[PDB]
Amino acid sequence: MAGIILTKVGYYTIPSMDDLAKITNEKGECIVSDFTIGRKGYGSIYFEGDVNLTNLNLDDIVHIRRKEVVVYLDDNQKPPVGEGLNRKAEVTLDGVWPTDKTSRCLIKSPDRLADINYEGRLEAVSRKQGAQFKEYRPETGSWVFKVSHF
Amino acid sequence: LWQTWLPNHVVFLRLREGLKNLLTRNVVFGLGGELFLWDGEDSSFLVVRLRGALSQYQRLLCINPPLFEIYQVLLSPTQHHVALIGIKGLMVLELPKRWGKNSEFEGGKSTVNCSTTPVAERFFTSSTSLTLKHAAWYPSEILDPHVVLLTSDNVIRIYSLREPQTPTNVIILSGRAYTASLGETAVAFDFGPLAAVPKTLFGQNGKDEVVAYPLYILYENGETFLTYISLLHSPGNIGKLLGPLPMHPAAEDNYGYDACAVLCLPCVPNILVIATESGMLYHCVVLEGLIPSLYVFECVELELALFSCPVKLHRDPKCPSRYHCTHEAGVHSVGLTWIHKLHKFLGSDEEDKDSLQELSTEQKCFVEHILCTKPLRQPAPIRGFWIVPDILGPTMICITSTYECLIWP
Amino acid sequence: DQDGRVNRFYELEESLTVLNCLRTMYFILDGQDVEENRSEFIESLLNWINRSDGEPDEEYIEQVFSVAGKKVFETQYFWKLLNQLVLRGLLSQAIGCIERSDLLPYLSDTCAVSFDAVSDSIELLKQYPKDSSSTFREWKNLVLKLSQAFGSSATDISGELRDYIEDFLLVIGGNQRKILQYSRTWYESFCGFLLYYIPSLELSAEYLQMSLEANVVDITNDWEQPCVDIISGKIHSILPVMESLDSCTAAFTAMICEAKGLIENIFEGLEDLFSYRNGMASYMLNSFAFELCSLGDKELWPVAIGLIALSATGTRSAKKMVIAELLPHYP
Repeated sequence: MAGIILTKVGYYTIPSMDDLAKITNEKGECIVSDFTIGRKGYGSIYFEGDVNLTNLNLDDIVHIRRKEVVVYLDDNQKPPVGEGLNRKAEVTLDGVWPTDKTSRCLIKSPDRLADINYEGRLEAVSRKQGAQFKEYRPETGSWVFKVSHF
Repeated sequence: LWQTWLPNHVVFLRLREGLKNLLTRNVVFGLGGELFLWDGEDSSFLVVRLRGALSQYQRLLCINPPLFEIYQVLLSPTQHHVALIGIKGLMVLELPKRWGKNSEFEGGKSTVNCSTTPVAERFFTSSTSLTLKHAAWYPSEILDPHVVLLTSDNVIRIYSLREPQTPTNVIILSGRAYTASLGETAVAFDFGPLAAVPKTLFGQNGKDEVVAYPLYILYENGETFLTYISLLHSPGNIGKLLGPLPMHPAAEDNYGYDACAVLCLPCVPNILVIATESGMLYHCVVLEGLIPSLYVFECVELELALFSCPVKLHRDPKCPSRYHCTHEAGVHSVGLTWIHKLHKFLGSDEEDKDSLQELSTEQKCFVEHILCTKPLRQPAPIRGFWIVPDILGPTMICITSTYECLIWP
Repeated sequence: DQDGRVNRFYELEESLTVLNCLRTMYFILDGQDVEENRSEFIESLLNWINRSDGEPDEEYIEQVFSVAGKKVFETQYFWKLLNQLVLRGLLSQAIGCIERSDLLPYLSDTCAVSFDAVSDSIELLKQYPKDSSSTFREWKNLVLKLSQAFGSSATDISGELRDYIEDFLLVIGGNQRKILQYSRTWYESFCGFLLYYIPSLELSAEYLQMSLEANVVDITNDWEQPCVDIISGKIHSILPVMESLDSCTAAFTAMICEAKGLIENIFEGLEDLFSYRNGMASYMLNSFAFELCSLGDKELWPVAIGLIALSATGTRSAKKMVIAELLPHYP
């Protein structure tokens, strides 16, 4: 591969890592628009616009977990806002459901989720973290929200 | 009678003039016939004698003052130490000795120096963003004083004053990330009353009964946990955490989110009060199971008894069936007149739940808005709340945002 | 209001009291505990208690606020009548009886310490939780704190007023011993227990027992024993007696008791309804219908026929026959 490192199981990119290789130009620079990095079954991060993936170690930078995501583990190794992956992005986290305090089961029923207005809860959880809620899909518990940077 | 002249004492002018120059605030505590008022600007206590003049008071100085703001003060069970509780630290002050016919500190000197010791100082400087969410004393009146600290890392640590930098016990309950489980973190805890428990509960043997205290832990999302603490027999790293306690009956709104305060009333079976930022108060009976469950006997909406503010809960020194709630709108008193109907044998089986349900349909608690702090422009929370226990009638002291001393009744 | 004989009024109120109690105990929480719905329950309970009997009748309020041989209001009477008010949830009146004599007087002057107690106690009373079982959990907290503080403090008042204030705070805190002490009737005790001690019906069994040890059931009125029965689980065997008080009420009572599933048709066997074959409720309803047919009021005939037609049991043909025989008598 021409610079990019991604080996953690379950992770992928759109375009695929193989496609990113061929996109690399004569001077070895990988610039792509609308790039996505995801982990099958847990979520993904969509970066609208052009980004320079040249010599980025995505294994060390991007971390997608259940109901959680991290980009750049420490602030010291983080580039300024607008450069690298520290920029505007749309995050999707899957398997996001509340737990019934009586049965201790996950609440996946759309009607039940509308009863407790889980969507409004996720709007609040987004603002409190500096993000803007976008939508929620009960069938898969997909919580989509935009972030100004990481 | 001090109920008459205390609001005119100069200490409130002093504190009021200190204004012109998050945790819920409580800058006052009482001991004997004395009232202690934390003066943030001078990092000292102003002590007013209520029993036995408007200008007279003692100043108890910190030999080594705290540099972080003190939000709450908390007298120890043995009453020889005061916890100075802030967001960015905790400091313990040792009270000086009394002597003289009036039992004044150090014979009535105008100013008395008090020894202080910081607690868990490493955790608040090493991790800059680590904050204190809740603190209390281990309830024992016999053992060395121990403070219990819940920090923003979702960990509870217990410290002896003999080793204030090294926890005697740690309870891992399990910000760089974006997360949907933002409420899976502890915001408060409260100890229940003394209980005798089998020594086998802590892994040791002999079929012998030991002293322990139930520790109830409240998550922001409203979930509750329970563990029994014995400073002698508990392991250094406590892992026998029970919960989340199932909450019965099933509620359409799942009892919401945004829980902010918990109180264990001193009764058997234990009864928990869970308060939310929206003004919801849940009265929960702890039913024995090995995981116990909660039966929400009733719910009270303070928004109706008059709302997005932090709510603080206070026990009543006289009656286990009464507690008080402080918020930006003032003080509410809540009387659970049905507490005395619940017997000590109650369990968590179906027939017990049905009996509790049937009983809740013919019993209701008494809620009263006893003090109103609502402004004419932006509401402000109170700074102090204390119930002076007198058998001839409890007197309540409430210090407003401007250090006005309201007394009830 | 429109009457020659008021005996009917009394009997109907009794029937109402017993029914209030029945609802409060089986028709709100559906087998759950008070936490399931603190608001509704306490509302019904507080209602049941304050409609059963008249006392404390305002004819008795002035009775003591008049009697002397003592200094102002400070004899066993004032306090008994203050505690009584508290035990019955009558907090408003309770407060009133205080702001009546020595709230600010004797206390704000004599002892400034107990004045603060007697005052912010009235404050807690002003905010007794009736919706959140959480708020109550914290309420009893502030109350027990108040009672401890006052408990050991500056005694600048009379030897009697001292305790007279402690007891008031104990009762409010839920002290069982005290709740029983200042109770005139078992239902005052039971009510108090649920309001200030522990709000759990899992203890009703015990509450009732203690209550009855303090004050026996008053056989003067017909509602007390039935209420005791309700509370203590044995709902049944009331239909015949209610049938003696009023056939109609008894009929529909049996009906709703069947609706709840508190009574059912155990029979398992003769081509007709008016028997023990169907329910006990079906039986009582059909009986009422037949009784209505001889009343000669054409307004109720639709009720009679409707009652028979809607009878949840019996062949359409059986009903056909019954109507075929009744209708010709329609006035």
